[PDB]
Amino acid sequence: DLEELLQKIKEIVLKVMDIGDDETIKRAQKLLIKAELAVQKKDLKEVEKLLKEAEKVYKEVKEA
Ligand SMILES: N[C@]12C[C@H]3C[C@H](C[C@H](C3)C1)C2
Ligand SMILES: N[C@]12C[C@H]3C[C@H](C[C@H](C3)C1)C2
Repeated sequence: DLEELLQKIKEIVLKVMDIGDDETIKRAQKLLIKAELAVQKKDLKEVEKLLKEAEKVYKEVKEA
């Protein structure tokens, strides 16, 4: 499930790169790198948190 959550994070980062401004893109790219590190550490709770964070960042762009 670590890897699958990382996939969902990557999918959202792609959507942010498609519609977000460059500051939001940098925020999402840092989130992705953090998520890769958390996967490597097998820190499932952190990967779950970063997915919620990505969902929120994206929702806010999409709804602005
Ligand atoms: N302006 C930027 C373009 C691209 C995405 C992001 C980080 C780097 C590379 C600089 C913003
Ligand atoms: N692995 C990366 C994919 C993409 C380009 C670069 C910076 C970010 C976004 C993480 C390497």
